[PDB]
Amino acid sequence: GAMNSSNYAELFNNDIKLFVDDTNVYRVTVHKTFEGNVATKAINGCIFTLNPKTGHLFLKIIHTSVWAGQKRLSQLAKWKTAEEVSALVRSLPKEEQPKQIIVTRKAMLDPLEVHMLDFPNIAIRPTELRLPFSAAMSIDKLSDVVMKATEPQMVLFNIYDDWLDRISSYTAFSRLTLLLRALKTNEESAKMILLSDPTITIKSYHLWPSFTDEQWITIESQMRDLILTEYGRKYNV
Amino acid sequence: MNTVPFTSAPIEVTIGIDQYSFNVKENQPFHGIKDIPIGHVHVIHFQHADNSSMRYGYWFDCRMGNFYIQYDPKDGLYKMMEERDGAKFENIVHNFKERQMMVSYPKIDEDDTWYNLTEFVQMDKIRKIVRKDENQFSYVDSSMTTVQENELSDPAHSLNYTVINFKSREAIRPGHEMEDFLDKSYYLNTVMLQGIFKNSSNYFGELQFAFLNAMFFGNYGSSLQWHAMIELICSSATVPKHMLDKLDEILYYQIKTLPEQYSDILLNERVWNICLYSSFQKNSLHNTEKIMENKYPELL
Ligand SMILES: CCOC(=O)CCNCc1ccccc1
Ligand SMILES: CCOC(=O)CCNCc1ccccc1
Repeated sequence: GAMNSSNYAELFNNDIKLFVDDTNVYRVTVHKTFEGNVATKAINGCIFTLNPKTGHLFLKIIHTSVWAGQKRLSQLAKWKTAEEVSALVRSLPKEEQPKQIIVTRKAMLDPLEVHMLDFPNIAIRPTELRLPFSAAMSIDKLSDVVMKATEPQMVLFNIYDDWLDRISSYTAFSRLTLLLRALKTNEESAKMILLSDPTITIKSYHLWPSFTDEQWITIESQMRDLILTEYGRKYNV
Repeated sequence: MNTVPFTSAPIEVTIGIDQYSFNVKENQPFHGIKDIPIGHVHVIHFQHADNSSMRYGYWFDCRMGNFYIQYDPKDGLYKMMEERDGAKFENIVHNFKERQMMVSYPKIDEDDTWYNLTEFVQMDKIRKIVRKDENQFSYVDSSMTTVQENELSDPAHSLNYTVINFKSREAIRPGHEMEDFLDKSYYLNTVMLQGIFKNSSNYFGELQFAFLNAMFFGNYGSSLQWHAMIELICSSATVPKHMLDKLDEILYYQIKTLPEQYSDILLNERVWNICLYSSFQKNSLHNTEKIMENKYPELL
């Protein structure tokens, strides 16, 4: 059924699985019109489809042209997400296809379940975890490829860089979710933490800086402090 | 006007005939039901006094044969049988009528309730839902499961209603996933009406039969089928106008006849609130919406 804290190690077993987050598929800026009404302008979005064991991220860029002349865009975006995840599964060799797809928002269940009616052995599951994948667009290289796209495009990344050479998937996912939670709670301060020291750089082929094991411990502590700091600023604690 | 005689009544039982119910005491001199209107299917049903477990009964049409009831002390129930000897049958009925041992189908002349509940129900279609080809009448009980219930366990004792499943390959056309799920018109009009049922009369007949089995036997799978067949129409943006108007009449009489005290178990809140207030047909069921709001405002 649903994925929660009780069954958390299941994410790192040898059954292929993907998380799907649709929170950045349909993105808009709201503005006033000349007549003083309100209108939206869409900007490019993306589907965040992640294998939590390997770090492989299938970033499908959703170009604003897909919304042209369409109605009820927030509803359509869920079906377009399911359409594209469906298409991704069909493009993978059988031995690479997931056995489970976990959606981060329960509104994706029926659209995805409908799109995968002819794939009955792939479980479509919700989660009780509050995962910070919306903050993917705070990763500079991901935001850059989305905003520069002029047509639909799929871009492949490893969201863990080379971390799995030194740490387990469980620890890598924990680091990722901590980084993304910090970027979601206070993006300016998180980015300051990650780049404050000009001597630690981001390799051309990486998303995050090239921290040593000890530096990662310092960074992780600073991110926890940020999250707690913001939690106190928010609730006046 | 036709007659279903009873050999005897050896166990105390509540007997119902369509929407009417009466009690018979253990070994009471009771020999059946007369003045049954010709032209409709009927149902004769039973609930034993000492074990209300298992309501059961028989759908029949007196135009198809001479039928009677006899208690079987081995299987412990009142069974319907056919008498092939017409002169024996007529002589039995005449004797029981002369001795005034038969209750009379108490049909008020003004009252169209049974016609309105069975307008599209035909014995031939009942016999394909309930498969027992050697009899002209059909047995149903509280516990019988449907073909769909069994997919999710004796197949010979099953209710073969048409399977409706909104998240299936039958429901959804390749490349029309959003369209077909949010607007079920394809599934209603092409798959079900044109393809399976052939016409709306057969669809309404199965819907009406499902409701009556839900109401008279507490048959849960029949209640599921009735609501699924309602939801499939209400969730379609394109439905022939004559079908919507007829559905409103069908459901009005069903809601009118439903015992008020069974509403909690026989009516699905989600389906009814969706059908009346959110669906494409939310404004097409005026009579049904009015009776539902006046009779069952809590459910809504
Ligand atoms: C390459 C995509 O070709 C398809 O047909 C997509 C199938 N989508 C789920 C489905 C399959 C079959 C019926 C209904 C829904
Ligand atoms: C004053 C209360 O009256 C009742 O409860 C009526 C019960 N059924 C009437 C009936 C009798 C015989 C055959 C069919 C129906």
